[PDB]
Amino acid sequence: MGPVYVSGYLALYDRDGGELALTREIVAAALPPAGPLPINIDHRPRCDIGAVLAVVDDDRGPFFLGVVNCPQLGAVLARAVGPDFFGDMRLSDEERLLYLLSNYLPSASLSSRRLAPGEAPDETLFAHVALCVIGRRVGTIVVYDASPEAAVAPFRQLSARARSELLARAAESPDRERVWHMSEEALTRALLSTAVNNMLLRDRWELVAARRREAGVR
Amino acid sequence: MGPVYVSGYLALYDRDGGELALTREIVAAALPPAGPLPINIDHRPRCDIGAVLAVVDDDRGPFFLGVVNCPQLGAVLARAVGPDFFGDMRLSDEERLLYLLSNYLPSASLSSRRLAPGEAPDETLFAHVALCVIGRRVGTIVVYDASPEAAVAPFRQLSARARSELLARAAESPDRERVWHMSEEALTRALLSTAVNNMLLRDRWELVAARRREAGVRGHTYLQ
Ligand SMILES: [Cl-]
Ligand SMILES: [Cl-]
Ligand SMILES: [Cl-]
Ligand SMILES: [Cl-]
Ligand SMILES: [Cl-]
Ligand SMILES: [Cl-]
Ligand SMILES: [Cl-]
Ligand SMILES: [Mg+2]
Repeated sequence: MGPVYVSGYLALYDRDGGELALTREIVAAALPPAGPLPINIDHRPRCDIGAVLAVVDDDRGPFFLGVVNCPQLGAVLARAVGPDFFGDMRLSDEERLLYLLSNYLPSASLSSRRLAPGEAPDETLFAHVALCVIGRRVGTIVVYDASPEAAVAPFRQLSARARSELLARAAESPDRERVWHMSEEALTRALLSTAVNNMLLRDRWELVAARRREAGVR
Repeated sequence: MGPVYVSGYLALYDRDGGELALTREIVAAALPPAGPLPINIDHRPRCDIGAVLAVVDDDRGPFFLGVVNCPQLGAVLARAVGPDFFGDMRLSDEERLLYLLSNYLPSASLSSRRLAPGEAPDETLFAHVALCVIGRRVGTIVVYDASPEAAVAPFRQLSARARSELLARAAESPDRERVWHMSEEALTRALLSTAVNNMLLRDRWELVAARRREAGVRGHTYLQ
């Protein structure tokens, strides 16, 4: 059961504030990321399920494209759905996973390293990307799909130029063919943590729609 | 880690349409139940965590009291929450569990046997009560507490007769002291399942508040 692709803005210039805001200089200084930038769930360690294949400096913000390739992830989500969730649809295991992910983990969160005094930011700044329900930064929705082309397609304001650099760099990433095997039991726990930690969140589908409208997805 | 009690209306007469409505006649006919009704998580099979100790036909609808006593539930739920989840609060283990359950599974859903054509509703009609996020029926919020009389107290329109009858029958249930073991793994799976199956639900907390008003529990306010 082959890989999944995920993409989206990691931040949108001029939209946040305080601790959250990302600057053009800093973003410019921080690309290309120096090392593999893993992708995990809700910032948990020991919970890597993929990696950023490329990040690009689009006009509106830094934009990324990721691979998530963890066979158990599909097992665990498919096991959880009840028998009538899909009504009379017949879905491939790939399609089901795409839908469940999309709706279970619809946002991303970039974490960065703390800089020491006077220390100019460089390519070591970005640490990883977490999938999560709501990211704190404006417009941090993700799209998941079966190809990198389909994953980026719904981002209407992503420049053509950035999209081209993005896909090209991603096709050359060393991580692109990789697999993350993970214990079913540890995944089930991570994902239950997601639900329990967001169980009290109010108006979640309204905030997701808002994040989509921010990112420029229909 | 002890038992906890759960209670609420399984339906309110005249408050649902079509498929969902339970009439007085159906309830009258279906009580008391032929055998003990298990409590499970969101209708999943192989995940019983308790049992319905008694059901009564209150004026407004059928009302139940149940026990939940699955020892691993507290550990699984507590393992799930982030470490600053409770901020500064000092809570017993039992208080943490009741809070987490109350908010994770705030409703109940009475599941019925599907009848064959020509088959009249009887004492075997009721199959189980599932704990869940929002039940399809109006007014099916539940209350969890450390004792049965406390579990039932917030339902300010439950008749005193029904309330006394409820507690009496529960006091003589054979399930009163049972325990329901599950492996951690099987329980984590079942709880994740509720999350997945309910992830698409819109306005759940507004619908919770509405279910509270419907059932006659003093509605939770947030004015302070
Ligand atoms: Cl890159
Ligand atoms: Cl964030
Ligand atoms: Cl362009
Ligand atoms: Cl919502
Ligand atoms: Cl009974
Ligand atoms: Cl229901
Ligand atoms: Cl809500
Ligand atoms: Mg498609």
